[PDB]
Amino acid sequence: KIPAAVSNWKNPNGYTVALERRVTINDGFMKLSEALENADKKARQEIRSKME
Amino acid sequence: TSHRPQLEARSGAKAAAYTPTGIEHARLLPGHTTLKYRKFSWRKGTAFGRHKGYINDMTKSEYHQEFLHKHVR
Amino acid sequence: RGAVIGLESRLQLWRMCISKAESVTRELYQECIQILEFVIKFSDFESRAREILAYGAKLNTELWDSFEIFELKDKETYKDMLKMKKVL
Amino acid sequence: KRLAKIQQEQEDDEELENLRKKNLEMSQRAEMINRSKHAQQEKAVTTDDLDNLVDQ
Amino acid sequence: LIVNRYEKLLSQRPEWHAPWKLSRVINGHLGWVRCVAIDPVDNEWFITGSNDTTMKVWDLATGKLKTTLAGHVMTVRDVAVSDRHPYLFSVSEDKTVKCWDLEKNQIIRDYYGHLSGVRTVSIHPTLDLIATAGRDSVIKLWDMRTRIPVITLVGHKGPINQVQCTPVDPQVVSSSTDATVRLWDVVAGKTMKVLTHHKRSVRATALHPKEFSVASACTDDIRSWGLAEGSLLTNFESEKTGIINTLSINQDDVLFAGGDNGVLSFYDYKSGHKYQSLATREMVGSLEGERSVLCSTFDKTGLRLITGEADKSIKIWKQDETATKESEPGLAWNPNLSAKRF
Amino acid sequence: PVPIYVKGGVWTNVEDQILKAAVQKYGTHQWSKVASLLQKKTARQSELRWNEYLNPKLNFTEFSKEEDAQLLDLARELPNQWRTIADMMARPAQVCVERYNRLLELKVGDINPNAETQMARPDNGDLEDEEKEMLAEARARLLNTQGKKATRKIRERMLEESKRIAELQKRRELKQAGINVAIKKPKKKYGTDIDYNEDIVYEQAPMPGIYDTSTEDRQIKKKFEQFERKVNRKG
Amino acid sequence: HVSAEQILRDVYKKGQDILDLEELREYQRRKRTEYEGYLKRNRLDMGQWIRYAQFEIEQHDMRRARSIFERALLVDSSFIPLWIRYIDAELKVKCINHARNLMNRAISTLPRVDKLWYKYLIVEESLNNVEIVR
Amino acid sequence: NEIVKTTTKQRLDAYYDLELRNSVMDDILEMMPESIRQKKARTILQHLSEAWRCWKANIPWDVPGMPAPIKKIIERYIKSKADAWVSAAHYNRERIKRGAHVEKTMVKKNLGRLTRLWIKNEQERQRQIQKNGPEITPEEATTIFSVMVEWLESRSFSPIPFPPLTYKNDTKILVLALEDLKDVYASKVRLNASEREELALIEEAYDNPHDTLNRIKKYLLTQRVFKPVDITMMENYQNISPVYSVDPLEKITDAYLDQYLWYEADQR
Amino acid sequence: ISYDQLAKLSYEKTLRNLATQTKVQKDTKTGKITIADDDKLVNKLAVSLQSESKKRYEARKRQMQNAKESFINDKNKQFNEKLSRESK
RNA sequence: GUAUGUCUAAAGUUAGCUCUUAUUUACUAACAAACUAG
RNA sequence: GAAUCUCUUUGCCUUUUGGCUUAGAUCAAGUGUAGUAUCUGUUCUUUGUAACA
Ligand SMILES: [Mg+2]
Repeated sequence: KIPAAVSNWKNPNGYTVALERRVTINDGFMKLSEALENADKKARQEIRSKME
Repeated sequence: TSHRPQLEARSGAKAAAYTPTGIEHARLLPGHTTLKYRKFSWRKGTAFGRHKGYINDMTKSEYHQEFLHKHVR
Repeated sequence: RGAVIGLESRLQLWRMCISKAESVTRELYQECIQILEFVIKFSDFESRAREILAYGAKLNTELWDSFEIFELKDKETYKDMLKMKKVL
Repeated sequence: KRLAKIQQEQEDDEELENLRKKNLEMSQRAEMINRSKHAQQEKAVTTDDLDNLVDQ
Repeated sequence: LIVNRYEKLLSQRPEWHAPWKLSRVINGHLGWVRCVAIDPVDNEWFITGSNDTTMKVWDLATGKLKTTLAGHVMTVRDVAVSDRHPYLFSVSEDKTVKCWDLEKNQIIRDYYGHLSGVRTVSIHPTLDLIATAGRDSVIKLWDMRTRIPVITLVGHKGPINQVQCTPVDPQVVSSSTDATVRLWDVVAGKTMKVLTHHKRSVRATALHPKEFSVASACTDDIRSWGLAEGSLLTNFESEKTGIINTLSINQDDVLFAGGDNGVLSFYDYKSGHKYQSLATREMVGSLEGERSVLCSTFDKTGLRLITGEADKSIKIWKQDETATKESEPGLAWNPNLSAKRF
Repeated sequence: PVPIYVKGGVWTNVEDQILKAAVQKYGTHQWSKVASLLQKKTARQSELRWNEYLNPKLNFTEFSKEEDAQLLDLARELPNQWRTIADMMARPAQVCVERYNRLLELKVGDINPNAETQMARPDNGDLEDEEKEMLAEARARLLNTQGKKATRKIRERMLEESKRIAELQKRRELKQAGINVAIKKPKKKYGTDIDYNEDIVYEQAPMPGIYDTSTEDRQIKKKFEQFERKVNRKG
Repeated sequence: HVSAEQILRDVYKKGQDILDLEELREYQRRKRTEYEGYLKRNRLDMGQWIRYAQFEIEQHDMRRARSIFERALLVDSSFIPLWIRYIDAELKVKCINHARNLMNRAISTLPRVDKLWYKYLIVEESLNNVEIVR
Repeated sequence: NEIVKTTTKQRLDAYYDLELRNSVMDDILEMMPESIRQKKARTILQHLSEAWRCWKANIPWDVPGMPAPIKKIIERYIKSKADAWVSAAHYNRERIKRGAHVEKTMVKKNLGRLTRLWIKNEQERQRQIQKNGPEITPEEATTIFSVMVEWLESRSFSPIPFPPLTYKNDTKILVLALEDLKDVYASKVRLNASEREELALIEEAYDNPHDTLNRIKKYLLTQRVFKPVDITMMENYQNISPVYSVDPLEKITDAYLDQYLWYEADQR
Repeated sequence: ISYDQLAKLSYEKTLRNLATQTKVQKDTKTGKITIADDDKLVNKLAVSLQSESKKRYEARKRQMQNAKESFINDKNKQFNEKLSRESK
């Protein structure tokens, strides 16, 4: 029971139609951003140790 | 709706029923008139260094990526 | 089987199944729920419990009661109440 | 006069109108009213949970 | 009387054939191979016309390229290498039938006159004419000297898929999408015998090389025809096989049948028995729809089998010379009564 | 005046509904003809109004505890990638920005950066004359189904029927008059033009069968001649 | 109250004799030029063959309508409603010998189609020719 | 009267369409059971063409209720059309770069084919590092950040501040960022909607500098979701080049931020 | 069901319609078969086929009459009815 | 402004509502302040 | 007990989307006169009886 061929780009006979007929992650980002936060903490621990 | 897809082809029965006109074409001039027959220390300051096939899809291929990195700069 | 493959009659079958479970039981209950209030009953029996309650809510007067019971058995309770309200 | 008509019919569109700012602030006020309702209901839920936990 | 026919089938037994397994994959083309042709004398090479317009001449013993024949501009649909001429007739859908002089590897003759795209060639093996037919539902015979459409063949309704020529009348055994395998009289220009036993488009007719018969293939029914009168010889088993693209007939009565579903089905041609059903593995990055076996041929000896599939590959299949009648007996011989195909 | 220079106006309800009645007819990619309806807006802003407010497939509803606790983890993970967080949530980007800003906790003449996401101003019966004109032109253009070649063919076939009934009107006057003049035949456009009254249009009488024929051809010819006399007297 | 159903409902709402024989001859000329024009460009719309042949049934000339159904069978003989309507066409004009030639053709063409057989069996049922049905 | 037209270079597209379309319709009519074609034979192929546009837009061709083998055969035939289309794009590209006779319309067609292929490779290249990866390991990222902290503290680099409400050189940075924008629009005549709209934004910024600076600093604070970027892919006959047509409201504050970041990087 | 079964059921329906209602010569040379067909049976079949055609005609007009989601002209509401029937 | 399309008796075929009236807006014009077409 | 008429549901689609490419491509910078179309403003209305042919 093939559907009745509604598409977005070409409406040939100018039909309007029901609107619905027209129209997760790897872990590695958690591996990056956490590590970057860790490095940022080390940076803030190092530089503030030198600002005393 | 003046432009349409093809339903069936123009059949050669309709071309076999027409009587021909003799229009000696530029390519049906006699040529190749013989049929051939067969027989029968300085790098330790940095942070990186040595001290420290085929797939069927054409768009996803290796050559196409080499192509697009060659021709979009 | 009866509960599954079988309105009054169906209800009776369900009841029988429940009884059997009470007397594997959990599995039976789950099956009953799938087949079909039933969800609420299952939740009550259980009383994971929270999850069951939530499920019951999704598939409401008795639901609220069930939620309350779950809460009893504070923040969580409040959240549940809020959810119920939203649903309503 | 031409530039004044331009600065009228342009800047009626690409400015937040006082009625448009009123409607947007009314929608934000209804959102804050629903948030205040949920916050007061959460406070009543916490007080009711404490009362019924010490009561039941 | 039907019970007598079924009992007389179950009385007889099929012939054993050696099981086919794959031996060589050729992955050269930038498009789908649409027909495969092999030289009927030398077996030094076979040419596979493909959708990237470039016919490629591959090598049987080594699997190498040797040349590429790229005179067309459209999809090369059929390739037919001559038996007694050093020619190579290449139907494409350029509306052009081009002759390739194999002593030169050049286009020499261009047969104009087709009304639409052409699908198949059929070199009449004991005369100097070729049989080209296609979408325009009419077979044009072509004298190879004068490039004239000599005899038009009127009577097919839809586009014509596969045309085969025999040295004795029916000299054109053609078949179209109107489910008719027409047997043609080349002299009279009339269909001597119209064979209407198929249901859908007969995409495949293959000549038996050692007996005067033609196998024709619709979806889930492949049927062998005796060309002496136009009689059905055997309705093959072919249950739930799929859309059959091409057939090919061994000298040793092994009938290939490539399906669009990726399945192969080698048939005992005498008995109609299905004995082996392969699953053509797709390439490592193909879609599942590209398992289809578009075209095939045998070796002149028949011990090889060449298939062009739609995954831009060419596969070679050979028999198991180490299997016996008791080792790999093939599928079972049991004719089905629910089908009337027996 | 028509200053149509800047177009970023605040989305009213009537433009919102005309875009909803436009994407149904035209579609998700044909936006110049959607912006032809809306006399105030662009095609980029219409496409943004679509993909951020008027597309029903992405969710505007309130988020669960799970979605808040994973959106905080995403905004730590993917820091300022709000279109990426929008793709992961399958949710509008500015809505997820507003939800993140609510989880952590613009004057009149200022040009609104982000008007095409928030809301739509309701029009409680106060349809402006600009709104009446633009809405009437929009419902004029949504009726434009046939092309102008089909429109001129309906026009030409109407002219054929009008000329034909005028010709029959003139002939009926001259026939009540008594002047016996027959109808024109249409001109042979091409030299082998077929006139479909003289002969059978293509004689394709059925192939002869085993039953005898003429006894009902006589009935056919008799009934046809009685119909000819009846058209001669009634029509 | 400017919702899209109102706009589309109102754009739906916005979108909406023979005296003498020679006049009927001009009517047939106009109408046959029309239908042969829309059958010359497309010879595969079988409903068009059906309704032009049914038009020429309404014009009561039967050799024309028989020629039109036979050319329609020449195009696609496998289309069963074409057969059934041409059979019922020659039966409405009370011509059963023509219809028996027709349905013998419809049987010898398509034997493995049930409805041609069953309709011929119906015609021989209500004609009460039992030995024929045998 | 039987003049039949051979397929020259005007009819590769149209006759290849008729070729592939007849092939696909014969495949469906072979596959489908007992259906006599009157109207449906015309319409299934629309799905085919829908799928081809779904292949050109790289949208997943998901149609609800389509059978499995019909979806399979439409996917493999649009992959065949894709293979011929991509190989024709390569053949046209190395036909232009050889310097031979290439049609103007074939150059514009080759622009369109190569930008569809470029955005398709771009979407796949975003989508892989969406699905797996990303390619940078955490240890690489920490060493990058560590050597940047080490450099920026070895140079005693004070960070660039946010531009204040009363920044000293502010209107000069603004008139530089707007002379950067009017340098495009001093000589040209043909102006579309977006160019005319942003030229009106520059003229309105000249009419009000202080409202413009407050608009820009408000957008630098609060706005984190931005209007999209059109690309247009202008042609250089060795290599196409991406041309990012950014939104008209965005380029004023981005040119301001470019001027401010370069001036505050060169001061520090 | 299918065209074979539907032809079978229409044959059974037409035999039910007859149930509610209820020689052969040849020449020598031509060989054409003259069958005696009674005029009451001939025009009874004719009136029956015209009554079936008019009954189907009026029932099809009854289906044409009904109009009750989003459409511009008549063909469009038919196509939207088709999409509503595809949605199951 | 082209393409292109269409019309053109000299010749005789035998018996709430209905309304007037003005402002505004939208699309069009080789109409105006020697030349421009697919 | 035999059957007709009217409804309800199901099944058949019944005026039921009939190609392609670079989404095929690009989008007012006036006025006056006129034409067409629409809104808004304005005024009016609610038979017996007798004789003769
Ligand atoms: Mg032109």
